[PDB]
Amino acid sequence: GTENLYFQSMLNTSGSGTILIDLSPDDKEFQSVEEEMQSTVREHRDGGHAGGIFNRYNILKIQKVCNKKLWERYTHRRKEVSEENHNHANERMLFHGSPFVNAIIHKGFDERHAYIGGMFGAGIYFAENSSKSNQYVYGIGGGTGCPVHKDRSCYICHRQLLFCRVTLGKSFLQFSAMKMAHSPPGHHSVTGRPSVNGLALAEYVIYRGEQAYPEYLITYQIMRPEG
Ligand SMILES: CS(=O)(=O)c1ccc(-c2nnc(/C=C/c3nnc(-c4ccc(C#N)cc4)o3)n2-c2ccccc2Cl)nc1
Ligand SMILES: NC(=O)c1cccnc1
Ligand SMILES: [Zn+2]
Repeated sequence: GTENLYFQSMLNTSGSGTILIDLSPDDKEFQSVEEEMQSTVREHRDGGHAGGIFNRYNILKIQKVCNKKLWERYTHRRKEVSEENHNHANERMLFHGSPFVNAIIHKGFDERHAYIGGMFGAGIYFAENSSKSNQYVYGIGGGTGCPVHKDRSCYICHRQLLFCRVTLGKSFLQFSAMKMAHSPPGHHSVTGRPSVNGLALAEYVIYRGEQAYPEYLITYQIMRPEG
């Protein structure tokens, strides 16, 4: 596509203030995000042990997260990374899943709530594939599942993902485990690459919460296959 759907300028809400904007399914912005959500689903190695067993989702809502402070903090970081990387910010849309969605869209991503015991250390993790971020909606490795039924493969409870503007800058390409506290020298993010005897699907790690904007809030639920 050659239309500017994902990377439009944000305008002053008022603001306090996180305001959600309801996108109608007839809008091409809704449809693009929906299709990106649906088409990037892969068959996982766990057998769906973490994210659940599915092929597609039931997209219920796609809202656009509008926050003045979070925006004028992302742009400042983006401009900074750009200047340190030959005017190339390396911005792209990536999925994100965590139990902290409500906090992320009100306060922004927060590195100080990282993990350090992750594959690439104390960073905030993003994915090309929507079904990968889905494995982290109810916590690391799926956690105990949905709060109501304790089911990691629940088709009843509604879930939320984030489709985010991510500034990658000069990304450090890694195959093996490399537990970082910050982005490696000269770089601004880490890219986990697919490889045999390693990762099956890619992943992208930043170490500054200001380096990502939670543009799209997706309310969905995984769908039972037939059968
Ligand atoms: C299993 S793994 O691949 O290594 C892996 C590791 C880490 C992540 C990963 N990537 N991003 C996050 C969380 C980001 C975040 N931003 N703000 C918050 C927050 C805000 C307020 C409060 C309060 N009160 C708590 C948190 O969180 N996480 C994460 C961190 C700890 C626990 C679970 C997860 Cl998903 N994703 C995957
Ligand atoms: N929490 C996530 O969305 C995520 C994305 C990629 C890898 N690990 C976790
Ligand atoms: Zn449930």
